[PDB]
Amino acid sequence: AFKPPPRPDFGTSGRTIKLQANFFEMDIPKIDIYHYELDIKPEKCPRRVNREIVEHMVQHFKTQIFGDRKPVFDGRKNLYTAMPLPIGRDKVELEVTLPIFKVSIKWVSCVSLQALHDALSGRLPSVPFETIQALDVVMRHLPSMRYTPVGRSFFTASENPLGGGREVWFGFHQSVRPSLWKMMLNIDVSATAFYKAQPVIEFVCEVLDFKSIEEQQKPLTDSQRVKFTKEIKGLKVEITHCKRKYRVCNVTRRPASHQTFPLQQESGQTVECTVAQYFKDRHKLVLRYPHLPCLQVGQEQKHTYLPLEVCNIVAGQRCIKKLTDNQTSTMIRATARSAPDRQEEISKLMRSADFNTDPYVREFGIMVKDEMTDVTGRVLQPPSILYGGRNKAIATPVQGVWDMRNKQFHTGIEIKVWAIACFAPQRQCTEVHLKSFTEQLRKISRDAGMPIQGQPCFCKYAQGADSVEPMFRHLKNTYAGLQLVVVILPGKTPVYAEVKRVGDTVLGMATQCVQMKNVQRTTPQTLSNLCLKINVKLGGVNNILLPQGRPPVFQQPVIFLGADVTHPPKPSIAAVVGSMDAHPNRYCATVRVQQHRQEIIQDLAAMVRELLIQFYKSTRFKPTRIIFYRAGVSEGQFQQVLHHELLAIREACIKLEKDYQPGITFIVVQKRHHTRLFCTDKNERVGKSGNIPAGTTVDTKITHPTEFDFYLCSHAGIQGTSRPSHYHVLWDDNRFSSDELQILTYQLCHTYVRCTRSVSIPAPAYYAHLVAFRARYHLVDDHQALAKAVQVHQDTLRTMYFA
RNA sequence: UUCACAGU
RNA sequence: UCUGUGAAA
Repeated sequence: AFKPPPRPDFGTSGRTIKLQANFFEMDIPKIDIYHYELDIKPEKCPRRVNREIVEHMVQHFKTQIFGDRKPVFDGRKNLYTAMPLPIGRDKVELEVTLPIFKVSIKWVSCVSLQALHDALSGRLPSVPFETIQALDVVMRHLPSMRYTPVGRSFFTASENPLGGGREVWFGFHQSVRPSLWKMMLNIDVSATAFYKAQPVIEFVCEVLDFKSIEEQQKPLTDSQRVKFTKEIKGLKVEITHCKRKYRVCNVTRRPASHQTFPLQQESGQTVECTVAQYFKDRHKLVLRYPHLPCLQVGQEQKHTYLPLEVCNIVAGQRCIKKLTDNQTSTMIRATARSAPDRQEEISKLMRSADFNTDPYVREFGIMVKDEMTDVTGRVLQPPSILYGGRNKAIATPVQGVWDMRNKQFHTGIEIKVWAIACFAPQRQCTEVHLKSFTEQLRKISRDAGMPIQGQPCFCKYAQGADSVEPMFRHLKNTYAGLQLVVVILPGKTPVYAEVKRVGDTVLGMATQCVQMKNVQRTTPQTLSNLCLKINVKLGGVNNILLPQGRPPVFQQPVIFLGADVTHPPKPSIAAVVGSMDAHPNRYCATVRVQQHRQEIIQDLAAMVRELLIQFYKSTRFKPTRIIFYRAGVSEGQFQQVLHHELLAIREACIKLEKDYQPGITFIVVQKRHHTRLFCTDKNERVGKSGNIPAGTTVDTKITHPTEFDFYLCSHAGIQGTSRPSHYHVLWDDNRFSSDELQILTYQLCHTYVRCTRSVSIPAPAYYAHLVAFRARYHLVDDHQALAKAVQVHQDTLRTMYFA
């Protein structure tokens, strides 16, 4: 429970496919970096001014200390140098005057790049983290000051108007990653909304829709002024009549020709003076547009007013405000390019890159290749999908997609008793709408092998979440064992949360919500997917993996776990699900409420205990193996999460029986990264987005130099560029081969019951996500109060309500 | 709240 | 959480 296993071997399954990865080979020396800690006071100033302070500190004491060395800075306390500094362990104290700060700097440690080279080779088993971090600081130093940092991406002005004084800025993500033999620089592109570096007058011309400012010869109306105010308030501006930056707190009601302030004269006496007057006398600036209001800057009652024609919107402030759908449309154009388009963008960026010409990068003897890394991937064979009925039809996924035509559920549920609760206006969702929807739904359901062989025994209109529980209870007594309540919803509303709370937690009634728009106008696809959900919620089995096509791990009892934690931007929600049959199709769910933004699953031992117990209840077997798919953890959390959670799983096992120790395979699933894969050959591109084919597997060249990880793109890219899921094996008692684990994961991506498609992550993980989200919906109304708020009814525990 | 994918 | 695309020829 300490060190992740080494890669057992390399996969050879599937067919080869030529790929390009947005990893760029790095040339890294074997010298020793010197790591110093900086303690600068005052310590609460922003990062970029820290970088300015450090920079001036460096170029000031050149004769004395730093000399020819160009140190890099992470923006906080960490400094790195290629050559040693005239330093000891003792903190040396300096003072730097910025156009005054104390700067304490001491020697921390030597960072060996030789040991890193060893880690890339077969010399060392582990990759030293502070080497990677140091390298990252080296590569990020200059672009942190030259560009505008958003998150860990660097953004800049294009060469892209958005309207409303807003524009698209283009940026790139950059990160140093360890790979086999060589270090890699992962680069991706992105775009976001910024405010233009234009004069405030141009800004009002764009916000108030003026071609020329001469359009408004008269003062602004209250409406105009209010819109402009709510658009510019909070934004920083800079003056052009001296320089100084100000933050706008309000816009004056009065125009500059009438807005007054208490002018403090040389005598010490105050006299009320208009802004226009002051700018005419003091700055000899006759305002060309005195009929416009002023920007109130500074704070509160300091009466600092700036006329519009002397202010510019400062560059580098991203627009977080929601945008117009036109602006959002062009935004979509920019941010979600097709795979070849993104490929070409990255390629262009790196063919015109600044890394090799960066003085700080060259100081540490680093070089970066211009071309993407050529990688050979493997497209895995998709599993066949077995259905039921008399035909027992078998579907073959083509490009990660199949359908239900001429196919019936492996185990369809006969729906005898069901009701309809319409929370939409009757005059808007009429009776004939409900009737037509009903007969069409019955047609589709009968075709799918889930026969709704009768009209609803109940069908009423309603309004108010407060009406949900009294009705549902009424439905629970009036009608002997209904199976389903279909609830029609008029868009986003609290009654959905209430319906799920009442149905799942307090009564144990299966409920299926349908939005109003999908009742008025229905499509066979929508009805079919709806039937997938309904059949699953009633205990049915939509389909199974072809038994003979399963990997040999299924020759012995095995449980598949999925785990996820969702956090508030207010407790965190942990969810763990587990397989309950050998197909594997049906899953049981457990969920806990826990500490605010705690990523470690606190009550994992108990949850796993419950799941194992339920597994034995369902299969009459104890699992010989436990496959644990953990979602949403970063590498920085790997050791902690692995430690506590693997100990928790083993704890559950040993607290169930004395000598019961099944093999545990701990696998982290991550969809949030910047790895992009492209088809080298144009004829391998799939669809209009031109993405790699579903089942594309990569476990070479860009993966970890020693540990057991791989990329799997199991889904078909519909729009933009696909995001291949990454899998990192933190533990493996079962000694999986790469092929078997990759194939297993891929097949598990075909067991997701809400669609006849291969999804991006294995069904366990996805289900865990769904469970956590549902729990979030259960908490809409004390720690243990919240705990029993997410605890489902007894008649729900053995169900797949989260579907 | 038919669903998946993709952006933030 | 929102936003977008997709389930013509």
